[PDB]
Amino acid sequence: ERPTFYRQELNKTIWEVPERYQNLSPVGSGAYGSVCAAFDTKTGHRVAVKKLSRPFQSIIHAKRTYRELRLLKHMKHENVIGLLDVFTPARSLEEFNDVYLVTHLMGADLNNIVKCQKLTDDHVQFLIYQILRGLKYIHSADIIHRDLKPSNLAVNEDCELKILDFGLAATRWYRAPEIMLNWMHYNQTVDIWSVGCIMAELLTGRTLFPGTDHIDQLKLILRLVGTPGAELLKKISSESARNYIQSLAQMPKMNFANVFIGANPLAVDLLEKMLVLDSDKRITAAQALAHAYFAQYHDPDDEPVADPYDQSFESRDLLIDEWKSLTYDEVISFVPPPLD
Amino acid sequence: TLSLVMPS
Repeated sequence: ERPTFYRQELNKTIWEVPERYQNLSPVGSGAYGSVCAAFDTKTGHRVAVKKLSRPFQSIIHAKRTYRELRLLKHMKHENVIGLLDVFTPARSLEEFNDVYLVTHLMGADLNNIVKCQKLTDDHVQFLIYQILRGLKYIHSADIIHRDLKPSNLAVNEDCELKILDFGLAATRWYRAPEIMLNWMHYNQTVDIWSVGCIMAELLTGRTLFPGTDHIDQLKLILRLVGTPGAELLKKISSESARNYIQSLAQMPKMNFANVFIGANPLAVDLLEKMLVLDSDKRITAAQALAHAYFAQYHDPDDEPVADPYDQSFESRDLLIDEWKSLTYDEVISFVPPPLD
Repeated sequence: TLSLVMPS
């Protein structure tokens, strides 16, 4: 079942891949891995191939590596990145040292899309819907993305979208406030906060909270949604943060409609519901999907949830070689998704 | 059938 491999050197790093991947082209250099674009002869599609960098260098890396392979292996949704293939040149566990991931290439990310055209309200609806449709799935599996922003959104010719690059346990502009200063532990509703920041930017054409530092940005967010009320304060477990918050000039939530005059009132209505300060009162992906704003795309019977995701591994305490063997096990056990 | 232009 094992294919023929071939090696080459690009960007001073050796890649050993099955022959099915051709015309490899260095897309970028990253600290965690380096990614080549290639042509997958099997699927007839351009794909992305990630060679993970020093994946078993420390306990931390091994566990990081394991976590990503598990998470990627679990994702099976049209609006989320799928694992096309994962492989190692290694023929046994002892010689196992390198890991490559293959994922689909949609050619463009949301930043680049906005860069060369203006989006109709129709485009925005469809994009957000799909973000929300994927988040429903992700969240039902008890996963948090942890990083949503335009550059982790991949879009094609037909305006189809996939979510990519999950935070593995610029960016600040789309972060929820409760996690920007790490006020409390992360709810999956920080992702909803991100969607709100994205939607606004698509709608108006500008970054909503383009802060320069955490303090600058927090102040920017609080001018819109007001300062945290007494009920919210209690949830913050750090007294330092609390004392800090109480030092702030008290502020009322502003009226969104005045801030987004000329946008679809429904869109504004939905933004209102996503950009709620208290995370416990933010609309959910499931809830948001049913909003009138998406009347023309919403189908309850076609917005599926995920299987349960076992994350108990996270509280395991293993040797480097044990995380490594777990990972080899996942590489070995992968089942390629059915051909289209 | 809404569509987008890809960046070149």
